[PDB]
Amino acid sequence: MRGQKMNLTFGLEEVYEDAEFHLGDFDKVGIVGVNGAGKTTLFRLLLRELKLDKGKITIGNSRIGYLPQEIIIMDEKMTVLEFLAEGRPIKKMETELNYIYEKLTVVDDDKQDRLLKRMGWLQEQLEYFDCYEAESILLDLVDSMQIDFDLFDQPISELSGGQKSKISFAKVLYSKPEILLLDQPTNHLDSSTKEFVTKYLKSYRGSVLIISHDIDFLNQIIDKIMYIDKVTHKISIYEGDYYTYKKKYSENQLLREKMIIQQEKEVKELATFVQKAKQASQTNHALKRMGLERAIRLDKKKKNLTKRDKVYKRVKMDIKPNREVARTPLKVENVTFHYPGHPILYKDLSFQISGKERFLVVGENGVGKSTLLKLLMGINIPDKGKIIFNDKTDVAYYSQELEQLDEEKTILENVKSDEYTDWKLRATLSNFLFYDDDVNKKVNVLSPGEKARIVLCKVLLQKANLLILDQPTNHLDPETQSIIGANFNLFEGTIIVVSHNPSFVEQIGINRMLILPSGNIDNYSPELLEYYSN
Amino acid sequence: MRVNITLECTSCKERNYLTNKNKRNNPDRLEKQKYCPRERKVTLHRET
RNA sequence: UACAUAGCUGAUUAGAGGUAGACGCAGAGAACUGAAACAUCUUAGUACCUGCAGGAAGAGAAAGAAAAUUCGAUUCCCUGA
RNA sequence: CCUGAGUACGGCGGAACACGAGAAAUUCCGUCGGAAUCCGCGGGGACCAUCCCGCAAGGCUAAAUACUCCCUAGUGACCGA
RNA sequence: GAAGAGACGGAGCCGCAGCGAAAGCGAGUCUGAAUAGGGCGAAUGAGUAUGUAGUCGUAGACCCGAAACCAUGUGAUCUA
RNA sequence: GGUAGCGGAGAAAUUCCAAACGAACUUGGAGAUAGCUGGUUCUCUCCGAAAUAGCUUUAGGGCUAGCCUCGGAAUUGAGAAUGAUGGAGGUAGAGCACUGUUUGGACUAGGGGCCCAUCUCGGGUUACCGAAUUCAGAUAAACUCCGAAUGCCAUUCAUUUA
RNA sequence: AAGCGACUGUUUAUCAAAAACACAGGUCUCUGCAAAAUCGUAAGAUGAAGUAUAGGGGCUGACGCCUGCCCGGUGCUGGAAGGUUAAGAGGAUGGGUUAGCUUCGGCGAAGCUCAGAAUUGAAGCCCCAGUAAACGGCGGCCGUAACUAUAACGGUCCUAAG
RNA sequence: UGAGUGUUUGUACCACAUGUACAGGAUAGGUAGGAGCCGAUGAGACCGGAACGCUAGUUUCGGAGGAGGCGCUGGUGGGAUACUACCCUUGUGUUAUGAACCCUCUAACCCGCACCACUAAUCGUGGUGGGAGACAGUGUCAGAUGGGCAGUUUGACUGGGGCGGUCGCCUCCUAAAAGGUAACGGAGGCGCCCAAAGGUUCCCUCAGAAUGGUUGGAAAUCAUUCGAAGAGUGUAAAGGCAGAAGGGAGCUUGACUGCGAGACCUACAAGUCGAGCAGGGACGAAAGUCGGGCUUAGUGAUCCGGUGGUUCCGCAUGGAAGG
RNA sequence: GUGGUGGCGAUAGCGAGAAGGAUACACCUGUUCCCAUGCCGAACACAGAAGUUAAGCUUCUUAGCGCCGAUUGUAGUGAAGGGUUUCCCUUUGUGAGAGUAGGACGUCGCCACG
RNA sequence: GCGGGGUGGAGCAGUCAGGUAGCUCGUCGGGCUCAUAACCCGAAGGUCGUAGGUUCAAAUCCUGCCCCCGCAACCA
RNA sequence: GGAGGUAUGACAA
Ligand SMILES: Nc1ncnc2c1ncn2[C@@H]1O[C@H](COP(=O)(O)OP(=O)(O)OP(=O)(O)O)[C@@H](O)[C@H]1O
Ligand SMILES: Nc1ncnc2c1ncn2[C@@H]1O[C@H](COP(=O)(O)OP(=O)(O)OP(=O)(O)O)[C@@H](O)[C@H]1O
Ligand SMILES: [K+]
Ligand SMILES: [K+]
Ligand SMILES: [K+]
Ligand SMILES: [K+]
Ligand SMILES: [K+]
Ligand SMILES: [K+]
Ligand SMILES: [K+]
Ligand SMILES: [K+]
Ligand SMILES: [K+]
Ligand SMILES: [K+]
Ligand SMILES: [K+]
Ligand SMILES: [K+]
Ligand SMILES: [K+]
Ligand SMILES: [K+]
Ligand SMILES: [K+]
Ligand SMILES: [K+]
Ligand SMILES: [K+]
Ligand SMILES: [K+]
Ligand SMILES: [K+]
Ligand SMILES: [K+]
Ligand SMILES: [K+]
Ligand SMILES: [K+]
Ligand SMILES: [K+]
Ligand SMILES: [K+]
Ligand SMILES: [K+]
Ligand SMILES: [K+]
Ligand SMILES: [K+]
Ligand SMILES: [K+]
Ligand SMILES: [K+]
Ligand SMILES: [K+]
Ligand SMILES: [K+]
Ligand SMILES: [K+]
Ligand SMILES: [K+]
Ligand SMILES: [K+]
Ligand SMILES: [K+]
Ligand SMILES: [Mg+2]
Ligand SMILES: [Mg+2]
Ligand SMILES: [Mg+2]
Ligand SMILES: [Mg+2]
Ligand SMILES: [Mg+2]
Ligand SMILES: [Mg+2]
Ligand SMILES: [Mg+2]
Ligand SMILES: [Mg+2]
Ligand SMILES: [Mg+2]
Ligand SMILES: [Mg+2]
Ligand SMILES: [Mg+2]
Ligand SMILES: [Mg+2]
Ligand SMILES: [Mg+2]
Ligand SMILES: [Mg+2]
Ligand SMILES: [Mg+2]
Ligand SMILES: [Mg+2]
Ligand SMILES: [Mg+2]
Ligand SMILES: [Mg+2]
Ligand SMILES: [Mg+2]
Ligand SMILES: [Mg+2]
Ligand SMILES: [Mg+2]
Ligand SMILES: [Mg+2]
Ligand SMILES: [Mg+2]
Ligand SMILES: [Mg+2]
Ligand SMILES: [Mg+2]
Ligand SMILES: [Mg+2]
Ligand SMILES: [Mg+2]
Ligand SMILES: [Mg+2]
Ligand SMILES: [Mg+2]
Ligand SMILES: [Mg+2]
Ligand SMILES: [Mg+2]
Ligand SMILES: [Mg+2]
Ligand SMILES: [Mg+2]
Ligand SMILES: [Zn+2]
Repeated sequence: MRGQKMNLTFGLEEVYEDAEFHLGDFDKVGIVGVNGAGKTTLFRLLLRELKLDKGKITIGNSRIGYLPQEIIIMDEKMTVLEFLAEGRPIKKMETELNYIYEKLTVVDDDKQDRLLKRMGWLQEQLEYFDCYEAESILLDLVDSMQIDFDLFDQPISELSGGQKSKISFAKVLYSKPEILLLDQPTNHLDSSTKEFVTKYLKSYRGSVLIISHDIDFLNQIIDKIMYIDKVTHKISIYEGDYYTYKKKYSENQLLREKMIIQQEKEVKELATFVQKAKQASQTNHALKRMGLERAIRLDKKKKNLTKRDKVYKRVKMDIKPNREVARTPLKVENVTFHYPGHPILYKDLSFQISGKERFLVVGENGVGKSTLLKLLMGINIPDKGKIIFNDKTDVAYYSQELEQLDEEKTILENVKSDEYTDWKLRATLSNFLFYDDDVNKKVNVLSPGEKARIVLCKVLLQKANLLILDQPTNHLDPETQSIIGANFNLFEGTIIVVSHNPSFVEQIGINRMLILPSGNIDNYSPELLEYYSN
Repeated sequence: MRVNITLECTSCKERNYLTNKNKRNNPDRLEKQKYCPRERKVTLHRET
């Protein structure tokens, strides 16, 4: 993998400017960058989905296993087995091969040469992708992540976010690839599932490029770290782990900063002398002469004076509730719910939040965490029981899968609210790093991370006193995650949160944790690990 | 930002026309129905 | 230092130096000047210096010129321009 | 069986070819690397194939050519203190 | 051949065809999709060898004049 | 006796190195170069400038054009002068129709302090200050409702001329 | 009686004899000997037939009392993890040619050939520390006491230090 | 410029070991052959050791003993059983090694060390020790540093020169009613902008003032009247435009291709305008308009280089390189 | 007489007043129709003929404004001269602007209905 | 003419690179103290010199204007 | 029991 003079500019906002990178074979490369840096775009170039405006991107002929950042569900009714089976080209070739046979009967002596060649390639290709895979896939689920077979016959769209990530990850492995392009492979996974992925990737003998915002996950796997710069629009490749990249990077910007300081001092020195000559008497010929001579040096300095790159601005969140919380924001009493045709998730579930409380809904993948939150909002109607919100409680919902955005509309159109004027919307969008005509961009072209900011901005603009957040730190770059956690910690309201990120929950400072599926309203503590272990 | 640009004929890949556009006002590649002298007929020309 | 060799002695041999302020070959090799400035370039491989010469020197008997199909060492003059 | 080896040639750095590295052959110098040998080798202006021409890395060779310090005999719309 | 004229020597040069960057075509040719227009040409012809004079180019180039630059040499009998 | 010029020597002054040293002297390149100064030699005849435009590391230089001279070709004679006729243009002058500058008068929105009334609400006042309007009066290179004399362009025109 | 220079000396032969140079003394720094330094392409010399109490270089200039603050910048000295970096080594890939295949198509082995990335690659530079008798540098604004002035004193900005 | 040691590494053979997913007799690497094969050259079964191990077992070593097993066959599975070959993963070693470093060696090279001879000799050349040593020195190439040294550059206008200002382009006044016309004369602008703020068809007419009118005020939006331009015309000024060039809507891309009689301007190079012809279009019923924008600034010669196209050339020829 | 449609510098206009609809033109009645209003059949579009000259429109009166504008004189000025020469004057030719006498409430055509 | 500055009472940030008016001292009120100082707790104090543009949005960008400071305003 | 060592506060009253 090699790229030379890479250039890419979508409209007015550019991604790569004379960027270059060389990746040696058998390198577990960790791709790192802020949201929007262009990490996903790099894979699209490797997959030939995109074409560089200028420059050459060179890829090896080996087969590539691509794990998209977003799950590709062509149809809602697709079953898990259908989704996985599509990983291999067995089905596609057979449909083509079956047609070839039909043509052979119809055509006698005209197209036989072309048909025979096509049939031969399909047979050779089919045997190359040995048709015994039908059995191998069935057991790949068992050995991979303990994926139950009941899911195997279920529509994929109905799976949980963590479950979908397992299926998508398994599909990549099912394809039997030669180069691994993993785009956030652990976005929704729980702690246990992440362990399997880490171990497999450590053992994987081939090249694997990983786009991840999990530093610890990368450190265990990565041997080479590729940093996509958002301000310089360039690529830099370091040897080592995430920390090594930060150490090397922080030093380079420090050494660059000191260079710019000294160049400014020399310019100021000349400038100061030029001014002294400029204001001297016209009768002081020698000083006037020297002033013009130094004016020439000053001009040449100012033309070779390196510009300091504008440090990328970090998100600023100020979430405040309009109204005040009550002692009983939310009442859940004897609530039972089951998805038609599936086991009851919880029976007679009853809890009561206190107000300005950090309430954590703990659990594992596919246990009902997101179902419970959907239950509170009203998306799901409880099979039994009642859910009562105090009249003082305003609720803001952050869905897990980013289902609250219109892909067709623009950023500004999405955030449009009856309670906010235009400039008010722009100011907040600037706090979320959407500057000027960046707000007229269609939501369909944004990255998952940039979309997550829009959803958060919608939550902020509500000014609700109860925050129902379902994995808020998902898709966010590590810097933005800490800002999110720190600001929520200071939030003066009740927070119902779900998060598989240990760091984020620590910053928020959880008070009570609700374990699933075994309903257990408990005081928050390092005993969370005990429930996870058990 | 206003920049000079070239309109290439889609049919023949011929860079027939030179023009200019404001990137901010027209982020997407400009497309016009212009006469292609090589093909001697109107064709779709897209910026490159 | 043993054989030797080196040194030393003798005999034998052929060089030294000068020109014709010319001509030839070679080593080394400027600057003013021109470019309307100036560094690449030009003056110029010139002036100067040094070596070797001969009456001439140098070159010369194709691992060539060509592609009319062919020519048949070298040198010099006309022409190509 | 013989037909010129640390050679031809190549990299690097210079130089000579009208040709200033240029697409640049051809020739030479220094340094390093470094062939084939008749089914072989070189050249025909990068390079390759075909075709044509030639046979390097050894030597010698008169004449046509350059010059006149001198000697002999003359010449001049050359000088005339 | 007298340091001559002259004789031989037709290799070569100029002119008799131009247009186009070039392939190329030719009283035309180039541009152009074009029998269009337009450009340059032909229609609408005089050249060439030599003498002479004017002017120009290369040469010191109408004559005299630097401060200087460069390359061999000669100078410490004054003076340090 | 030694140190020699791309140098020497210097208790240091650019000081000395054969009577002038910010780089000795002599010969050669060499007739260096000099957009600079000086000089450039007989006669008569015909005609006779320019000191301007443009560009220029250009400004006391140069190039093209303009102006002079010599020869030639050709024309529906195209030049000059004057007249007749027709036109383009905004100057002198003048004017205020616009735009600026501006004087006095009338009226006045409005603004100023005085008191009553103050919830500062309404007066009544300075021949208080006063926009706009209006009357009268000026003013203009970068004002014009107007507008010459002249000059200019042109005419198959006329007369004279070349 | 004052300035300058401690002093005797030296200097612009030929407009300057001096406060200029030298000087003894001070200090810094280089130099372990085929020393450093210098002349020279080299050989060979001086240094020195000397050896750190010696030799070279910079500054200051008897003697007496003293010689404050700043190592941020520039030099020098030391450091060696990291970044950057030449030739050379290396040779993944991509062109040119064509034996051969080929569905006008087009593909294409070997050889030769034109380019060539990864990787490797010293010093230096960046970086860290020290060094001022190394090159150098050595601040502002506002307010305060019993008349008034002034400010011992108080704020605050800047700097490597004021 | 040559020997070794060791270390860390890259390569290549050669030995070794390893292959357990579901089913499957069970630890099934792939392919090919395979009915037959192996064992008194010590088989089966048994026992101990060791290894691997997915914990199920597999491999190997040995004690005794002595003759046997395995395969085919059979069912499983996608794949079948022995054994052979070709190999393929994984991790052990041997060898060949190639590098990087490590020191050690000695014979090259070096000695302004000692002694010996040439020999009168502080030169030199040899000889013997000693020291050092593949370093150093030297050659070629490369980076760094390098006023120590060298060749040069370091504007012009200008009420002298300096300082300040200016240098190209557009508009006005100066400018003397054609055009042109200077000053370091008086004023300003430009180095763009517009995907409509372009084209076309259709449609519309402004600024202000008075009166009335919730929030609402001098002044937001609304209505009548008065209103010839006192508005607007992207952007300076002048000229022009209300038969619009100002404003709105629909459709569009003529902000076209090849040109171009003839004009203006002009030292040249350039600059400006252009009916009209053809090709193929936009709008409109048609007429007809359209080769950008109300007009006049919004720009830069050549050389050199980049990208794209091309029936052009291609140094014997075909290509190519390069034009 | 009216309605279309043009030429000519508004001497054609504007303001004010008066008269007329027989036809014609208009207002005028409606929105089902093609068609339409960034809302509105107001407008545009279409259908239609109950009423009215009220307005527009036509004709007529008026010089209030606007417009046109002779002559005389003057400013300037070409040419030729002068002076006491930043200016001024004379001869000759030309001659405004302003201010006025006055002009003028249009004229010249074609069509269709009368 | 050349520069530097106008942000709460004072000294300063912010400004380059448009989104949110801060830091130090001070003032006011209340605490602590026998009282004062220090200290502790609350509060006030600017729409960024001013007027216009640019922008969805200006302390920030553009133009002008007014103030304050240093310098210059002439050389043989 | 003894001995040598290890922040501010006029003045008078
Ligand atoms: N078709 C597009 N049009 C306009 N902008 C685009 C388009 N595609 C991508 N961009 C921009 O490219 C930028 C970077 O691309 P990319 O989506 O790969 O970022 P990312 O690092 O992968 O995001 P994240 O890490 O949060 O998943 C995005 O901010 C996105 O706004
Ligand atoms: N619309 C649905 N239809 C049918 N079954 C569903 C549906 N949604 C969820 N399920 C099932 O509910 C179970 C849990 O629901 P839920 O989406 O809340 O999982 P979760 O707690 O969010 O897990 P995680 O977020 O970690 O992936 C899943 O197994 C999932 O298969
Ligand atoms: K001679
Ligand atoms: K020269
Ligand atoms: K010159
Ligand atoms: K010879
Ligand atoms: K060459
Ligand atoms: K040849
Ligand atoms: K040959
Ligand atoms: K033609
Ligand atoms: K023609
Ligand atoms: K003749
Ligand atoms: K002649
Ligand atoms: K001469
Ligand atoms: K001459
Ligand atoms: K002497
Ligand atoms: K002296
Ligand atoms: K006026
Ligand atoms: K005027
Ligand atoms: K002295
Ligand atoms: K002294
Ligand atoms: K003293
Ligand atoms: K004296
Ligand atoms: K002296
Ligand atoms: K002292
Ligand atoms: K000293
Ligand atoms: K010093
Ligand atoms: K001393
Ligand atoms: K310092
Ligand atoms: K320092
Ligand atoms: K090949
Ligand atoms: K060596
Ligand atoms: K003067
Ligand atoms: K339009
Ligand atoms: K109606
Ligand atoms: K009426
Ligand atoms: K009238
Ligand atoms: Mg992404
Ligand atoms: Mg969930
Ligand atoms: Mg020159
Ligand atoms: Mg002889
Ligand atoms: Mg040459
Ligand atoms: Mg060589
Ligand atoms: Mg060759
Ligand atoms: Mg032959
Ligand atoms: Mg001869
Ligand atoms: Mg004589
Ligand atoms: Mg005589
Ligand atoms: Mg001598
Ligand atoms: Mg002597
Ligand atoms: Mg001096
Ligand atoms: Mg002398
Ligand atoms: Mg010469
Ligand atoms: Mg005469
Ligand atoms: Mg006047
Ligand atoms: Mg003295
Ligand atoms: Mg004395
Ligand atoms: Mg003297
Ligand atoms: Mg004297
Ligand atoms: Mg001194
Ligand atoms: Mg110099
Ligand atoms: Mg020179
Ligand atoms: Mg000058
Ligand atoms: Mg002056
Ligand atoms: Mg004029
Ligand atoms: Mg005139
Ligand atoms: Mg317009
Ligand atoms: Mg060829
Ligand atoms: Mg050839
Ligand atoms: Mg009149
Ligand atoms: Zn085309």
